[PDB]
Amino acid sequence: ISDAEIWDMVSQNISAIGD
Amino acid sequence: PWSGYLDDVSAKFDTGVDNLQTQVTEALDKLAAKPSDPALLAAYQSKLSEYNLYRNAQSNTVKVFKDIDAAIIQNFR
Amino acid sequence: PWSGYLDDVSAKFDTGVDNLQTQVTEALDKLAAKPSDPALLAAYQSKLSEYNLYRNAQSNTVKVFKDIDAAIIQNFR
Amino acid sequence: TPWSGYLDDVSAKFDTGVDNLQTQVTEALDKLAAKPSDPALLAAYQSKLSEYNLYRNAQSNTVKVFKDIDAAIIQNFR
Amino acid sequence: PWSGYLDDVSAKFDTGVDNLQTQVTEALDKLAAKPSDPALLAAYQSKLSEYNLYRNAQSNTVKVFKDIDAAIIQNFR
Amino acid sequence: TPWSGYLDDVSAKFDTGVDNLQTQVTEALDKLAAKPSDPALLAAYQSKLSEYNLYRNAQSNTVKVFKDIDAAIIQNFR
Amino acid sequence: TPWSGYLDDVSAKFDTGVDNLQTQVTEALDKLAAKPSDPALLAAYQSKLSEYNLYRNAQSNTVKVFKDIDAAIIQNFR
Amino acid sequence: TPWSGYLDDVSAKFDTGVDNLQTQVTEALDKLAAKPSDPALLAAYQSKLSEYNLYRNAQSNTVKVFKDIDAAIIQNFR
Amino acid sequence: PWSGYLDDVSAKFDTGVDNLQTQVTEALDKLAAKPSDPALLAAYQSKLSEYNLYRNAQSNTVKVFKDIDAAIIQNFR
Amino acid sequence: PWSGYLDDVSAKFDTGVDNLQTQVTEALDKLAAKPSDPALLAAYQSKLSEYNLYRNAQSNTVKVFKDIDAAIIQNFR
Amino acid sequence: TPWSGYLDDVSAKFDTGVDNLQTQVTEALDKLAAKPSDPALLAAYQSKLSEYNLYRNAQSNTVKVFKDIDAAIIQNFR
Amino acid sequence: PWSGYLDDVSAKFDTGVDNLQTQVTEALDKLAAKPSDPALLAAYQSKLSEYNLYRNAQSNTVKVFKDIDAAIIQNFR
Amino acid sequence: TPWSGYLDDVSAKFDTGVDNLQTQVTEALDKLAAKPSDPALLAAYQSKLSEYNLYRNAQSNTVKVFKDIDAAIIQNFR
Amino acid sequence: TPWSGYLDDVSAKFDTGVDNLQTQVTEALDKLAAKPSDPALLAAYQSKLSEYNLYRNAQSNTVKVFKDIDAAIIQNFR
Repeated sequence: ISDAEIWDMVSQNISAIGD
Repeated sequence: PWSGYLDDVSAKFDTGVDNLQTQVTEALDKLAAKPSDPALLAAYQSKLSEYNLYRNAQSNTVKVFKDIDAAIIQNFR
Repeated sequence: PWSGYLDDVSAKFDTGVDNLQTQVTEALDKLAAKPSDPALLAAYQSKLSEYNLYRNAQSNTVKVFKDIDAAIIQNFR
Repeated sequence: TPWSGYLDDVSAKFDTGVDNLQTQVTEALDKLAAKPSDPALLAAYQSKLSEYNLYRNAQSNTVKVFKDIDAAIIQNFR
Repeated sequence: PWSGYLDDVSAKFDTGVDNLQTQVTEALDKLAAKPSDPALLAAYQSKLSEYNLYRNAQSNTVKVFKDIDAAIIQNFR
Repeated sequence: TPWSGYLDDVSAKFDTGVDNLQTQVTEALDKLAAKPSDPALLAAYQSKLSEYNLYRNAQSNTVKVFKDIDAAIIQNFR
Repeated sequence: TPWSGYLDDVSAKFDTGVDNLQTQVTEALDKLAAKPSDPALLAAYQSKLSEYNLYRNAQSNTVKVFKDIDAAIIQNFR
Repeated sequence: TPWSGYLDDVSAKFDTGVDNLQTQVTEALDKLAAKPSDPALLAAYQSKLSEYNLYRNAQSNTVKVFKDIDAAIIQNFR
Repeated sequence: PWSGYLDDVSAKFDTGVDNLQTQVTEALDKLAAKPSDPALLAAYQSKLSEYNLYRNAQSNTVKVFKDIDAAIIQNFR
Repeated sequence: PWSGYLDDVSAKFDTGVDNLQTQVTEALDKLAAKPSDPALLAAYQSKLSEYNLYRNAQSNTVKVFKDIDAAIIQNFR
Repeated sequence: TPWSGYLDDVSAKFDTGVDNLQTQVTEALDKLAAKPSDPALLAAYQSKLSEYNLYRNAQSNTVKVFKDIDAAIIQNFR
Repeated sequence: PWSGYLDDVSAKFDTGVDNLQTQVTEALDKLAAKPSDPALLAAYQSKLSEYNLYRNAQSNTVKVFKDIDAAIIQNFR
Repeated sequence: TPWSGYLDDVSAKFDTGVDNLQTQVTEALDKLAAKPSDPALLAAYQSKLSEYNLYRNAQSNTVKVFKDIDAAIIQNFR
Repeated sequence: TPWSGYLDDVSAKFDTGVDNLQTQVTEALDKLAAKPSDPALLAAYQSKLSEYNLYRNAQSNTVKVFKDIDAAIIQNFR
């Protein structure tokens, strides 16, 4: 439970839908 | 097991912040699953604003006791 | 117990906080339910700042009463 | 009989100089006890409290200086 | 109804600050009535700022006629 | 039995005039040390501390001035 | 054994009043170098740092005021 | 014709040194009561208030030190 | 009339303050005439900034010139 | 060489600031290599935010540990 | 020739310590009034004003403490 | 040309701030030559930011050498 | 053994409970000079310095009171 | 030989307590003069500047309090 990982998941899911 | 008054106030906020942080991820992954609708985007936006405004309320409710107790200390003599 | 003059002045500003603490707790735990709207945040902000002003005024009035009767004791010779 | 000498005379002179300023401070604090945000009420509170502070310090200081004067007068009796 | 120099100055500012508070309340009511034009918000904000200016100038004057004569009576001997 | 003179009699009379100030200050200090951030506890302890300071200062000052009075009256009986 | 006066007594009363405040602040700093964005970490950081600030201010002001009473009462010896 | 001693002449010398400082500061305060937004008006307010502060403070200090000098001389008559 | 060591400084700055007093309204008139271009907005914002800079500079000067000799006042003894 | 209780506190965060400089420099370099993706823009905001947060946190630490004992040394008498 | 004593000697030595700091401050003032936006000019204003403040305050403190020393030594001649 | 310690530290940044002040104009006119690209707009903004950083660092360094020796000379008595 | 009169006797007797403070203050000062920013260490040094100040004041005041005692008792033999 | 009183000894103890604090601040400020935004010296700048500020305040307050104690002792002779 922290915020660096939620930033990471945002930066990952913004690309998970790109392809 | 120490928890002072400032920690006591933060205790009333940590349990609220944790729930919002757990549900914002459940909003984000659902949005990534099916982003074709705007309603789910609005729901995620509302959850994020929920999280951030509650966090900001926690942030300000502590600096407002900071100056109260500091002013007490200034007149503590 | 014991009561002089300074503690009576402090207790004069203790009847109000006796229910202001409960009211600010109510405002807090109703804010946590729906803080997305600015209404609850602003109401809590105002109420908490008014409590700040209340406690600061109590501190000031108990501090000023120190100097006025510290004059006589210091000027008792 | 409340005997009052010259020191007590000047102290009573201050006491009658302001009619009920101590009382005014008391209801100022009492009225601030329930509604501690009124503009005019806070203005009166601060003004009366500062006035009371000046009043009491001036009283103590003049009593001290009269102490000095009459003690110096008495110590030359020898 | 006792009124000293500090009291005289405080009431001198009070005469204006009370009517200005009434005006800012009326401006808030008008902004509530038509919460669309930002010019009404500008006028309300300006009038609230001038209200705070009145109050703070009064605070300053009551403090500066406090420290000066406190210093005068410090050298009273 | 302890023996107390006019200075000591005045000191003891003033000490017994107040009831439990020392233990009250100690207990308030204990609660403050338990949680040194409660505005209510901080205000209560600060009020007790100011009142106790006034008590001690007035006690010492009255003792000192009574000692000066006694010294002045006793020097002139030679 | 090291000595402790009344001033040292009250300072130690605060020091023993807080159980692990210094260690808590140090470990909050240590974890804030690793996972700073953590809510449960950063909020606890700021809360305990403010608590430590008020604790230190209370310690210094209490010892200073007790020294004030001590100096004022000791001035009356002579 | 009032009797004015050296301290009285010193105070009168301050009073005659400043032309209309009392009226100037009173009028500045009234102008703030009327409309306190003009930069020149507020600037005159601040300047006059600071100058009045310096006036009264310096005059009181000079009177105090001159009184101390005279008191030392008087005590040294004996 | 009467002028002390701070009155001359305040008037010395008011000499330049009056220019901006008469010029800010002039700039606002030009902005009102042609609101389309942002150049007038830039000029108006810069010139009100310089107005407030004059104000703050004058306040700082009078403040420091009061504090430079207040400290002496405490030690005329 | 010499290091007080503030220099070491500042250096405590220095182990991460250098790492984050290296990481953000690589982020810019890889963005320059290919900019046709929002993933890198999102990582850029994720990393610049962590940078600003480290810097502001270190500034807050040194400021609060200045004020922790500025008041204590003020009443050092 | 107007005679300057030890305190006047200290004040004059302070004045000779600074070459033209009074004139430097006046020039900072009038170039600031002419244009209070030149960065080097305004920074020079800040530095000169700070030097003026510290110099005046330090000179007053030194003359006052030397006065206190003279008072302490003069107290003991009788 | 008398020069104190604060004058020395002001001159420490005077030789730096002037270069950036004369370079900000040399960037602004170049931008006015070819406003079409956002290429050198970032360069201009960066130069201005570092210029204001010089300003603020100079402010802080002249401030801190005032209060420290003000406290020293206040405790000088 | 070096001679120790009644004044010396009381000065030395007012040392048993304060046996290790001068060296304690010196070592606390050394710790402070090692790193003058630790709030715990600096607070401890401040408390010890305050205790040392009150100790010096107390011993000096009581010895001068006994000064006055012995002088008043001895001036009567004439 | 360079004379050094106890207050001078305490000041020298502070100067030798910090290795090169004045020098460290000097190179920190010089380095920042050409690289204003760079990390690892800006934070170093603030930390060293605050360290120097607290150092100077501690030195001044310590010498002042020791002077107060010494003056009390000297005055208490009479």
